[PDB]
Amino acid sequence: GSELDQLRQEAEQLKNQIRDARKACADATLSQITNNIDPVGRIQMRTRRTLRGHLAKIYAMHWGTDSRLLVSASQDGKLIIWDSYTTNKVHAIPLRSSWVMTCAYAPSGNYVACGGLDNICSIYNLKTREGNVRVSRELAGHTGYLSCCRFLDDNQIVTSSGDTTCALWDIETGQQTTTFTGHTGDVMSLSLAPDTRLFVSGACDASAKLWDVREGMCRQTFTGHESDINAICFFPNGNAFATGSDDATCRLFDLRADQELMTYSHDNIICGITSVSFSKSGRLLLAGYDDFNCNVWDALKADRAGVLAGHDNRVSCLGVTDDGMAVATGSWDSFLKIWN
Amino acid sequence: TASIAQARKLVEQLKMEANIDRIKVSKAAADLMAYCEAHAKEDPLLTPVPASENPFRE
Amino acid sequence: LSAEDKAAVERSKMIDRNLREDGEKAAREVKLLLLGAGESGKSTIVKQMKIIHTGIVETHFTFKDLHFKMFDVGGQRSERKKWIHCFEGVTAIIFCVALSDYDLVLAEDEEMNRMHESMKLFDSICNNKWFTDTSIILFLNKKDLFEEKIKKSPLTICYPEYAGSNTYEEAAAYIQCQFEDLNKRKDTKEIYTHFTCATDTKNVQFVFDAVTDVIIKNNLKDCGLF
Amino acid sequence: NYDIIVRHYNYTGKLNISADKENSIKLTSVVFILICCFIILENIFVLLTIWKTKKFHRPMYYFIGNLALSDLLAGVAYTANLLLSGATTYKLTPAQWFLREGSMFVALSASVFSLLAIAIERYITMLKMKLHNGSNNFRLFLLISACWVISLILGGLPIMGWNCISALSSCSTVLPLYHKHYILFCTTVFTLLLLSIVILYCRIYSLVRTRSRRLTFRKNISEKSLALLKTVIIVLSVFIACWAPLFILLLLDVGCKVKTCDILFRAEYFLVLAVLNSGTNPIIYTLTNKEMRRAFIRI
Ligand SMILES: Cc1cc(-c2nc3cnc(Oc4cccc(Cl)c4)nc3o2)cc(C)c1OCC(=O)O
Repeated sequence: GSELDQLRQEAEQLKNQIRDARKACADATLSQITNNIDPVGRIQMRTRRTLRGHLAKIYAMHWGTDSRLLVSASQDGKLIIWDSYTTNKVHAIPLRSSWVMTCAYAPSGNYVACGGLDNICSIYNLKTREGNVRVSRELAGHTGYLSCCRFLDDNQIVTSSGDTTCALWDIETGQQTTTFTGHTGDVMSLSLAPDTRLFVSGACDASAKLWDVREGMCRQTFTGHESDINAICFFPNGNAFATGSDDATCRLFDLRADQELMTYSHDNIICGITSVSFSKSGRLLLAGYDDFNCNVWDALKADRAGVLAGHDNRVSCLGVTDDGMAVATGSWDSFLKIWN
Repeated sequence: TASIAQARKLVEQLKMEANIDRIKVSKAAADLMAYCEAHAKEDPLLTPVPASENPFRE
Repeated sequence: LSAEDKAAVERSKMIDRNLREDGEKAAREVKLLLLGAGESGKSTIVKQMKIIHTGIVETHFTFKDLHFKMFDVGGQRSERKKWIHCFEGVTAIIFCVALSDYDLVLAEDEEMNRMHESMKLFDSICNNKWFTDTSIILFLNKKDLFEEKIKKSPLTICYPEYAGSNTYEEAAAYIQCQFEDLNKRKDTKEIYTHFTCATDTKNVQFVFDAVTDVIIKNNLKDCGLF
Repeated sequence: NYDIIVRHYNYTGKLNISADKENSIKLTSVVFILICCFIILENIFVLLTIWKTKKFHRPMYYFIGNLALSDLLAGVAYTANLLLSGATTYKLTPAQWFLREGSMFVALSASVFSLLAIAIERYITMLKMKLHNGSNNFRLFLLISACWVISLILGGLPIMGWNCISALSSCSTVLPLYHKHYILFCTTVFTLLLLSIVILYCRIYSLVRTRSRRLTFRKNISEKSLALLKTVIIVLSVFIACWAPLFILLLLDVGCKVKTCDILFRAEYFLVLAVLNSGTNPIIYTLTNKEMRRAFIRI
């Protein structure tokens, strides 16, 4: 009655004034500000390593904090930990349930985090006296399938599940320390910050929201998309972030002001983004696609500057190493490739 | 009634978010491109790397 | 070739050997997905004296020489579109439909007579882009209740176009042809039909026959002799 | 040298004292070179079609490519032999005369061995059922090498032994300077290969029928067996019905004596019929399969 109609009319005026404030502060575009700078030349990249040994599709990959070791996760039920510079393997951890979609490497190189469609999470330990791998925790309590999970510290982890929620957990306690809710679809990916302390996430309700890690409530919301958000990445500076989608329109947003800056798109692409990663300068914005190749795009000019077509099936995971000397791509054809 | 609580917490979120400050997109992009230009000297991805400094080389 | 490099190569060789050894035993197990509505009797089939071993609840059983593996994906309330591409190499998709629910109103939503939304679900799962060469083996649920109810209840409420008699045979055949007429891919995939029987041996033998027919067809297509 | 060749041809009677001008003026030659050019065309389109698609990489496709390459070599061998047939009773050394026939025999044996290898591989794959179908490269390499080596050895054997250059009584009439024992060995090999192929295909069909009909007794509302039978009868009918004439001609040659049978001077038609059969393999081996014709329609 009066309560409900007053409440949503007040929400209407609040939304209108928020949109007015968003429009007022926008005076130009990144293209206008950077209309005088040399375009990046044609980028040539060649495969240097052809890591093989998986017998199913590849769904995730995460670089270590040393640029020496990788992690994969196939549907065969394996969590091979590769070792670059040699192509040899160092671990062949077998999973319990062969339904995995996430990976995580600890920043100190001690533990590995895994989790898929079985509604639980696992933390395997590497540095042990036995010289093997043993499950130390089996964090459970979610309702939907886990979409992503990235380490926050050596004793703190954060996860996002398909029941419109995220959870900041606590290892060695097995308790959901913090809960984040508000989404209406399902959180498909999230990214951390260079200094942590904040994290952004995206769902299938055509939205992208930022969350603090202490008080536990959404700060702002960034709409604009017309499709699902199944990929996200954070700028190294910490004041902007990219966003993929299933309709091949990469977006670049701003934390300081909720604005639309870039609209990365073309006319010969009708597929969907799968992964997005930045570089130290934040100039070469890599991206994945369903049309069997990865197209690296310049961020400032918002135009194509190279194609990494070397795969057979859809690319599913993509990653830039920490210091930066190569990138890793993994598709459904059971092949990991190292471009440089 | 769950709907009234949903609406009231939604409007509380909206009004508490409305108090955030806003910045000029032009100067934000200026700092963005300044950082991009500054932290690009080595950048072994876009800058060509010598063969002797290429670990991923046989 | 130093000592540590040789040790690393030996470790990699052992890891690869073990992985290849373990990857062959998993290539001889037939995977069968299971689907069905809420009150579609998915609990009784997995309890029907055959299964030995939230989210996925994988079940293992063995018949003759084949080692089957059944995934009961029923605990998920999220969108089926974002995780259905994982099940792409499945050999078959068992489907259960409740025959004794042609008149009861669907829960929490009026109408659809507990069968119309079942036909929409079957249409959505059959005419998919990932399932183009997978059988749609279909089990028809409780029939004793169906035959005792149809003897004294009207059928035209769910299908107001049927002028036939109220006998068991004609009604069952009409339901079978209605469910079998939604297969748009008439040349690639085939749908089998079976009325649920109390005996476990009948159902298990039907599943075995269907999967061995699928294996024969797959081998014929692989050899190029099809 | 030249005297031996002319003496052998005079003894056989094929010299005919050829006094025709250098011009070919033969309609048979032109129609046959157009036919073999068509064969080469079909083979080269098959080779490009199988090469372009990345999906076509299974060992079945490798055997098909082997057969296509063998047919391509056979067509070139036939056209080379035909273009040089005019100056056969003069202007030729025994070495080149033997080389022509050796190349011809290698080209006409490689295709038969490729068909045998394809049948063996199909029987092996169909004998045991697997959920995921694959093959070890060892067996593929072994077969694809052994067929070529045995064909080359069979072709190159006459160049040194069984050359009939000394004996004037054991030389055949269709092909002078050839001992009949080599012809008998070749025809025994051919009939053994035919028997093996027929037995293998019959066993495949019988296994499929027995496994399908008896084991499965589901409800009712067998096309696989009918399609398999149709394919088997088509391939066997083509193969025997268009390799029989050369078999019969070789048997008639080894049976008749010199200056006894006045029919053998017609081998060109039987040879071109055999080459036509070898050429029309891709039609059968791509028309039956749905996917190959779909890809061809796409291309
Ligand atoms: C030039 C020429 C060649 C041939 C000829 N080429 C053959 C190749 N193979 C076989 O037997 C096979 C064939 C295939 C597989 C096996 Cl296992 C044995 N018979 C052949 O006959 C015949 C005549 C009349 C010729 O013309 C006479 C001239 O030179 O003037």
